[PDB]
Order: sequence, then C-alpha cells, then structure tokens
Amino acid sequence: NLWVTVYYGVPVWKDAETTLFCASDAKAYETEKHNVWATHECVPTDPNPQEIHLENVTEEFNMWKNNMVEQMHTDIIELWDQSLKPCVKLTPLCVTLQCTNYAPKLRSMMRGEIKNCSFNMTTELRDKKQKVYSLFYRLDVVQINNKEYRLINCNTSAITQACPKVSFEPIPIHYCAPAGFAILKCKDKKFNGTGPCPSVSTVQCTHGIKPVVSTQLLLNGSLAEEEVIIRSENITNNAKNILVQLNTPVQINCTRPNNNTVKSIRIGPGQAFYYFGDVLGDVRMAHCNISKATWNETLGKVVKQLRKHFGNNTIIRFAQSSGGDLEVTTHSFNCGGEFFYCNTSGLFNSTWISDSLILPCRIKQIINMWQRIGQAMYAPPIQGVIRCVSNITGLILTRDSTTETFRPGGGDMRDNWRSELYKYKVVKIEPLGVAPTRCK
Amino acid sequence: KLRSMMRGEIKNCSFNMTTELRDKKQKVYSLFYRLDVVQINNK
Amino acid sequence: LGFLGAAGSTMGAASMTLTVQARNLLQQHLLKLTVWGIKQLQARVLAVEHYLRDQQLLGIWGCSGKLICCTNVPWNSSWSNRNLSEIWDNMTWLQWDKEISNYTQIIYGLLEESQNQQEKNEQDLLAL
Ligand SMILES: *[C@@H]1O[C@H](CO)[C@@H](O[C@@H]2O[C@H](CO)[C@@H](O[C@@H]3O[C@H](CO)[C@@H](O)[C@H](O[C@H]4O[C@H](CO)[C@@H](O)[C@H](O)[C@@H]4O[C@H]4O[C@H](CO)[C@@H](O)[C@H](O)[C@@H]4O)[C@@H]3O)[C@H](O)[C@H]2NC(C)=O)[C@H](O)[C@H]1NC(C)=O
Ligand SMILES: *[C@@H]1O[C@H](CO)[C@@H](O[C@@H]2O[C@H](CO)[C@@H](O)[C@H](O)[C@H]2NC(C)=O)[C@H](O)[C@H]1NC(C)=O
Ligand SMILES: *[C@@H]1O[C@H](CO)[C@@H](O[C@@H]2O[C@H](CO)[C@@H](O)[C@H](O)[C@H]2NC(C)=O)[C@H](O)[C@H]1NC(C)=O
Ligand SMILES: *[C@@H]1O[C@H](CO)[C@@H](O[C@@H]2O[C@H](CO)[C@@H](O)[C@H](O)[C@H]2NC(C)=O)[C@H](O)[C@H]1NC(C)=O
Ligand SMILES: *[C@@H]1O[C@H](CO)[C@@H](O[C@@H]2O[C@H](CO)[C@@H](O)[C@H](O)[C@H]2NC(C)=O)[C@H](O)[C@H]1NC(C)=O
Ligand SMILES: *[C@@H]1O[C@H](CO)[C@@H](O[C@@H]2O[C@H](CO)[C@@H](O)[C@H](O)[C@H]2NC(C)=O)[C@H](O)[C@H]1NC(C)=O
Ligand SMILES: *[C@@H]1O[C@H](CO)[C@@H](O[C@@H]2O[C@H](CO)[C@@H](O)[C@H](O)[C@H]2NC(C)=O)[C@H](O)[C@H]1NC(C)=O
Ligand SMILES: *[C@@H]1O[C@H](CO)[C@@H](O[C@@H]2O[C@H](CO)[C@@H](O)[C@H](O)[C@H]2NC(C)=O)[C@H](O)[C@H]1NC(C)=O
Ligand SMILES: *[C@@H]1O[C@H](CO)[C@@H](O)[C@H](O)[C@H]1NC(C)=O
Ligand SMILES: *[C@@H]1O[C@H](CO)[C@@H](O)[C@H](O)[C@H]1NC(C)=O
Ligand SMILES: *[C@@H]1O[C@H](CO)[C@@H](O)[C@H](O)[C@H]1NC(C)=O
Ligand SMILES: *[C@@H]1O[C@H](CO)[C@@H](O)[C@H](O)[C@H]1NC(C)=O
Ligand SMILES: *[C@@H]1O[C@H](CO)[C@@H](O)[C@H](O)[C@H]1NC(C)=O
Ligand SMILES: *[C@@H]1O[C@H](CO)[C@@H](O)[C@H](O)[C@H]1NC(C)=O
Ligand SMILES: *[C@@H]1O[C@H](CO)[C@@H](O)[C@H](O)[C@H]1NC(C)=O
Repeated sequence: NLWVTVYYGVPVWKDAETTLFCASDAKAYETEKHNVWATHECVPTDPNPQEIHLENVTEEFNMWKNNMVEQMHTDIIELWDQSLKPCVKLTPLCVTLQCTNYAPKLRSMMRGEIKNCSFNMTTELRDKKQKVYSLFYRLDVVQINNKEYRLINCNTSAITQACPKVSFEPIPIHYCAPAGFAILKCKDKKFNGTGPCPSVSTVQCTHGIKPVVSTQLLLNGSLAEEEVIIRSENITNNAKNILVQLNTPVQINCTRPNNNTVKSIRIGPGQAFYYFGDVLGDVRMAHCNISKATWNETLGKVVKQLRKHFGNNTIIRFAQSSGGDLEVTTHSFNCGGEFFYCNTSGLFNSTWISDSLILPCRIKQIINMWQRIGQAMYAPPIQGVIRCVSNITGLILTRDSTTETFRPGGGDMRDNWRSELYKYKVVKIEPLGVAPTRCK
Repeated sequence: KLRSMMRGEIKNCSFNMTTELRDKKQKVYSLFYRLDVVQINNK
Repeated sequence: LGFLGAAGSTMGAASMTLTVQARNLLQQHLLKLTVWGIKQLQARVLAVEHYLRDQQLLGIWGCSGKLICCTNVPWNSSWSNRNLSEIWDNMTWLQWDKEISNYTQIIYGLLEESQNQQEKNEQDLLAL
C-alpha cells in the first residue's frame, strides 16, 4: 500500500567536528605589512549578515564540549609560532651580566627595579666583541652568587627577537564554516551553559572575536545584555572554575609613563636587535586606575547573582589569589608591545552580610606564552609612553560550613574563548530523507 | 686489566663542553666505544 | 523563509523549500601555504565530496537529477507503523528522522537492488 519515497534537501542535521576557517573585515592596513594575526591571506567577510531565525525548535547545547575551542586554541598557538619563526635568534645573549641598580637613591616602589647592566656581545665579525650597557628589570634577571646576573630563559628555553615591525592588536576575527555545514546560535538570554535554547537561529559565519590574551579578567570582550550571568560546569566542585559575564563594562585606564630610548646593535651579519637604552625624565611606576564606586556597584550586582542558587544564608568572602606563577596569580595582559602584571589584591578584600583606585603594575621582557617550557619570546622595548584604555567584561573565579571563599583564578587560555563560543555549535547538514507515500 | 673479548673496548673520555652560558665551559667524563672514536696520532 | 527556514515545520510545508536548501552549497585563487591557506584548501575539498557522495547515491538509487521521486520497493510496516497518512504532515522532519534512523542502512541496500538492479535490466530485455 505504501512505497518508500526518497527526499533530497531535507532540513535535518547531526553534530560533528569539521575544519573551519578565517573571515576578515576587509580594511586597508598596509602599515605593519602583516600583524601576528594573519588578516592578510584571509578571505574578506561578506558584509551581508545573513542571520536566519529558526522557529519553534529547541536544541540542548554544551559550552563545555565545544571542539571549536580546541580548534582555535590550536591555531592561536600555531599562528603565534608561525610569525615568530623568521626573526632573530638571540643565542649569544645568554652571557654573564655585570649589573647594578639604575636609580640607587630612590624611596618609591620603583626602588631597585630597573638594573643597568654590562655585556661582552659578539659583533658581526667573528673575532670582535663589544661592551654594551643596557637596562633590564627585576623579573628578567636572576642572581648567580656588581654581583653576576643571568637571564631566566637559560634555565629552560631559547630566545627569539619579536620582529620589530609587526603589531599585536587583536583584530576581530570571524569564523566561516565550510559548505555543507552550519553554525547554530543560541540567542536565549540567561543561557545556563547546557540547555535547550528555544530562540535558536543559524548563520554561516560568526560575529567578531578579538583573540585577546588576559588573566584574572576579560578585557575588551563582548558585553552581556540583561544582567550579571554566572556560568560554570560543576558548581559543587572545587576543580571547575567560574565564568562571570557582566552587563556593563568598567573603563580601565593603564599607562607606562616613561619617556624611553631604544638603541640598536648589529650582533651578527644582519642580526641587529633592539634594547631598552635610556629613560628620559625620571623613573615612574606603571599603574592602572578604576572607578571605585562604579566597581562596588558592579560587584554588588555579582553577589546577588551568587546568592540565588548558592549560599543564601552564608557570608561571601573574597580573598586575594593564592600563589604560583605570575600568570595564574596576577592580572596579566599585553597592550600593544608591553606585558603588564598588575597586582589585584586591592579588589578582593571584602565580605558581605545578608576617589578612584590604583593598581601597581609590573612589566617583563621575556615571555613564556601558553606555559610552553621550551619557547621564550623577547619583546622589544617601545619608545614613548603608553596610554592604554580598555573596558572590562568578565571575571574568572574559583571556590575554595557557612563561610565561602572565592579566590580569583585563571591559567588556561581556553577559558577565555569559552566566554566567546558558548553561543555556537557546529552541525553537519544532511540533505536526505525517506518516507512512505502513495506512489509506486 | 681485563682478559676477555671486551678488553680495550669501552673507553673513558674527557671533554671541554660548552655549557648554556656563552663563556663557561665544563670538563666532562664519559664513556664510548671502539666503533665510535678514531685516533688522531692519553692519545 | 530562507535557508533552513522551514526547519521546525510540517514535512508537506517543508516539501516546497528544497531549492533554497540546495543553492546555498558551494573563494580566492593563487593560494599560499602558510596557515589559513591550509584551511581554505581544506574548505575547498570538504565541500566537494560532501556534495558528491550522495550525488553518487542518487545515481545509485536511479533518482538522477533533482526529483522527489519514489521507488517501487514497498514500505515495510514493521518500521514504526504510525498513521502514515496522519503523521506524514504532523510532526517535523527532524524528530521523525531519528525514529527511522535504526533501519536506514537496511533500506538503502534494498533501494539499490529493487528497481536499480532488477528494473534496470529489463529495458535491455525488451531492447530487441
Ligand atoms: C581595548 O580596546 C581599546 C579600544 O578602545 C584599545 O585602545 C587602543 O589601543 C591602541 C593601541 O594600544 C591605541 O592606538 C594608539 O593610538 C596612538 C594615538 O593615535 C597612536 O599614536 C599609536 O600608534 C602607534 O603605535 C602603533 C603600535 O606600535 C603603530 O602601529 C603606529 O604606527 C604608531 O607607531 C608609531 O609611533 C610609536 C610611538 O611610540 C613608535 O614607537 C612606532 O615605531 C611608530 O613610529 C597607537 O595606534 C588606541 O588609541 C587605543 N584606543 C583608546 C580609546 O584608548 C585597547 O588597547 C584594548 N585593550 C587591549 C588590552 O588591547
Ligand atoms: C650604567 O653604568 C655605567 C657605569 O660605567 C655608566 O657608564 C658611565 O656613565 C657615566 C655617566 O653616566 C659616563 O660619564 C661614563 O663615560 C660611562 N662609562 C662608559 C664606559 O661609557 C652608564 O652610563 C650607566 N647607564 C646608564 C643608562 O646610565
Ligand atoms: C542549569 O545547569 C545545571 C547544571 O550546571 C542544572 O542542574 C542540574 O540539572 C539536571 C538536569 O536538568 C538535574 O537533574 C539536576 O537536579 C540539576 N541540579 C541542580 C543542583 O540544579 C540545571 O537544571 C540547569 N538549569 C536550567 C534551567 O537549565
Ligand atoms: C567600551 O565600552 C564602552 C561603553 O562603556 C563602549 O562605548 C559604546 O559603544 C557602543 C558601540 O559602538 C555605542 O553604541 C555606545 O554609544 C558607546 N557608548 C559610549 C558612552 O561611548 C565602547 O565601544 C567599548 N569599547 C571597546 C573596545 O570594547
Ligand atoms: C560535581 O562535583 C561534586 C564534588 O563537589 C561531586 O559530588 C561528589 O562526587 C563524589 C565522586 O563522584 C561522590 O563520591 C560524592 O558522593 C558526591 N557528593 C554528592 C553530594 O553528590 C559530583 O558528583 C560532581 N558532579 C558532576 C556532574 O560532575
Ligand atoms: C580614563 O582616562 C580618560 C582620559 O585620560 C578619561 O576620560 C575623561 O573622562 C572625564 C570624566 O569621565 C571626562 O570629563 C573627559 O572629557 C574625558 N576625557 C577624554 C579625553 O575622554 C576617563 O574618564 C578615565 N577613566 C577613569 C575610570 O578614570
Ligand atoms: C599585592 O600587594 C599586596 C599588598 O599587601 C601583597 O600582599 C602582601 O604580601 C606579602 C608577601 O606574602 C605579605 O607578607 C603581606 O602580609 C601581604 N600584605 C597583606 C596586607 O596581606 C601581595 O603579595 C601582592 N601580590 C603579589 C602577587 O605579590
Ligand atoms: C675516567 O677517568 C677519570 C680520570 O681522572 C676518573 O676521574 C677520577 O676518578 C677517581 C676514581 O674513579 C676519582 O677519585 C677522581 O676524583 C676522579 N677525578 C675527577 C677529576 O673527577 C673517572 O672516574 C673515570 N671514569 C669512570 C666512569 O670511572
Ligand atoms: C668582558 O671581557 C673583558 C675582557 O675579556 C673582561 O675583563 C670583562 O669582565 C668582561 N665583561 C663581561 C660583562 O663579560
Ligand atoms: C630553574 O628552574 C627550576 C625549576 O625548574 C627553579 O627552581 C630554578 O630557580 C630555576 N633557575 C633559574 C636560574 O631560574
Ligand atoms: C620625550 O623626550 C623627547 C626628547 O626630544 C621629546 O621630544 C618628547 O616630547 C618627550 N616625550 C614625552 C612624552 O615626554
Ligand atoms: C560597597 O557597597 C555596599 C552596599 O552597596 C556597602 O555595604 C559596602 O560597605 C561598600 N564597600 C565599599 C568598599 O565601599
Ligand atoms: C583590607 O582592607 C582593610 C582596610 O580597607 C585593611 O585593614 C586590611 O589589611 C585589608 N586586608 C587585605 C587582606 O587586603
Ligand atoms: C680543556 O681546557 C683546558 C684549559 O683550556 C686544557 O688544559 C685541557 O687540555 C682541555 N681538555 C680537553 C679535553 O679539551
Ligand atoms: C519488515 O522488517 C522486519 C524486521 O523488523 C522483518 O522481520 C520483516 O520480514 C520485514 N518485512 C518484509 C516484508 O520484508
């Protein structure tokens, strides 16, 4: 009575992993030739945001199993490694350093911080050396026991000059999926992290993503839309971290207020590196500001969201972070050539029951990006002063009776992107279908 | 002082190996085989 | 509606949207090799065979060209005999599809055998 009738082009999918590629908003850069993020050799985005809504259909997501995280976290390491390759290797830099302090008569926090130093650097000739005076930081040199100092890297890694024409500004990146695939979108406000979004829609290619590297906080990111939103995986576990998204930003100012000087020395036949030569004016601490009353009002929204499903009749105690590396302890971020380390003990000294603010900031030169013992990038110094202004969007916490300790955590860079990929998943389109009908 | 077939086979040796610093060297004692080293003419 | 516009709709209502489903399939000449050029090369490849492997299957199933065509193999009613006049324009494609999913492998080999083996001989048998 009924025979099998085939159907082609049926709107049905499954869930699958696939390769996925760049999409840039086409601009006229032509200045730093290419940045770290290869915006050049990327396809220009269609300026038609075709965003097709899906009616009366639901789908449970999981922000904790997005393979899009693992694809992109592979790529960010790899692009970083790819651009870092063709520049100068500072192999002969690892020498014995005669050093002393730079401003020996100083009372401030910057006392004993910058260190004048001395070399015997190999020139471009084979049998000619050179005594070189330079400046370094506390967080770059190690004593040996004008006591002899030595850099950090030589314990573990090697050194690459960081190509002093490229930039580091995080370009917004779109991700177009290939044909025969689609990217779902949740669009549900107050989404849990794992649940059936009713208001789904889909696109070919996601919105802008700025791949910024940050610890303890989420600079420059995407806002929320309704309120403070809490996400985590196992709220009853102490191993899972805490994802916080804020409905409003905080304008952070940050600066490195020193008028500097960069010198250059040919050390090989073409190898000429740049170093922190001299400081004009006099030595000033680098710091960051924040509106205190705005931030308390911001933090007052947080604890209300906390006490909803956790610790109603229980005090909420914030503590400073525990310890370990600086990347897992303090706020760390690049801001266009400099790698800041701002102490954040003055933001987690607070409890609850039932006129600005200044953070001191350190900077380094030798960076171990993504915990890869074996690689160490030497950033070049920057002339002039730095005037970084940024928003804030997120917060990374962890939980340590009727007492609760929330310490600020971080470490994994992949948690930065789950804050940007929870709205999406990858589906494989299936244009087949077989039904019984009345025809033979 | 060995009578067997392994006599004169393993050779204690000495170096001046460059360390991780540029201007620091290091005397290193090691062991090698007959089929790895060649005389030059404690030779 | 649009591409995947009738996703949670009636199968008869979503019967008349197949062209938009098929147009929105499959650039930059002179690629380099570095990082993104690998993925764009991979983007070109995966669009081909995922377009093509089922395009083989319609020639396997004799339903060459875009046709909502029907076969000559009867529907086995052991495969969830549920009101096939009624339910055919009630639920969705989607939720109905995973119901079929336990037996689709059994169907397909019979599809390439029913009219594709037998009824593709017999026109040669009358070709005299
Ligand atoms: C969060 O988002 C905000 C956006 O609101 C980001 O803030 C912007 O940050 C950029 C870079 O940090 C900053 O741009 C600078 O503006 C200056 C004033 O116009 C420019 O003069 C300066 O350009 C110089 O530096 C660039 C990088 O080296 C070069 O590409 C450029 O050619 C210039 O370089 C010349 O001058 C320097 C001077 O020392 C010299 O050394 C060079 O060799 C060369 O000769 C910057 O482009 C924006 O002004 C910021 N916007 C605001 C509103 O503050 C913020 O950075 C984001 N947060 C994070 C963490 O990234
Ligand atoms: C680092 O210390 C050295 C110590 O020798 C400084 O070199 C001398 O500096 C004085 C005044 O600054 C000069 O008069 C001498 O001629 C310098 N000696 C040599 C051999 O050049 C050096 O100036 C210090 N570095 C900085 C940036 O001040
Ligand atoms: C939000 O997510 C949490 C998990 O992080 C869900 O909590 C559990 O959900 C399962 C299945 O829904 C239940 O069986 C458990 O009893 C829930 N445990 C607790 C402590 O709630 C929660 O249901 C999700 N909420 C929504 C609205 O989706
Ligand atoms: C930082 O946050 C500010 C708000 O505090 C953003 O400024 C708003 O940007 C949107 C989008 O362009 C505008 O519609 C608003 O009018 C802006 N408000 C004000 C007061 O200017 C700013 O865009 C954010 N910048 C970054 C880099 O995230
Ligand atoms: C979330 O983590 C909590 C721990 O805080 C887990 O709860 C305990 O898990 C252990 C090992 O599975 C059990 O022996 C205990 O009996 C559990 N305690 C309770 C009160 O259930 C919990 O299983 C984790 N849940 C998820 C979904 O990961
Ligand atoms: C960060 O610095 C900028 C400028 O250095 C501040 O912007 C000024 O803000 C005041 C009041 O908010 C305005 O009256 C000025 O017109 C602004 N000037 C400019 C050039 O934008 C900003 O307020 C600072 N942020 C904080 C939190 O102090
Ligand atoms: C950030 O600054 C605070 C300033 O108090 C530092 O906290 C002090 O740390 C030392 C070293 O353990 C203790 O002896 C003091 O008792 C601490 N002060 C207080 C008030 O508790 C903190 O160490 C700084 N952050 C980092 C990462 O060093
Ligand atoms: C290789 O020969 C050297 C010859 O100096 C040996 O070094 C000495 O060994 C004796 C006993 O083995 C020690 O008491 C001395 O202190 C060693 N000298 C030094 C400078 O360390 C060495 O032991 C031999 N190698 C092996 C594996 O036996
Ligand atoms: C550089 O070399 C000279 C002579 O070789 C030596 O006296 C001096 O101590 C060396 N300085 C450093 C910093 O290596
Ligand atoms: C070398 O690394 C070890 C741990 O890997 C550390 O304890 C030691 O302080 C390091 N030495 C230097 C000079 O950094
Ligand atoms: C730094 O010093 C130079 C010296 O010529 C001066 O021209 C420049 O304006 C100074 N910059 C700042 C920010 O003080
Ligand atoms: C922050 O505000 C709350 C109430 O809004 C108040 O109880 C608390 O004392 C304030 N903290 C600071 C440091 O001002
Ligand atoms: C917290 O701040 C109070 C004053 O605001 C100060 O007395 C106390 O030492 C601080 N504690 C910590 C752990 O920062
Ligand atoms: C090592 O160097 C010292 C002094 O430079 C020299 O006396 C010795 O013979 C050298 N040994 C070897 C094995 O090169
Ligand atoms: C229908 O499928 C069942 C298994 O579910 C099988 O036993 C039966 O023989 C099939 N009917 C026909 C007519 O092939």
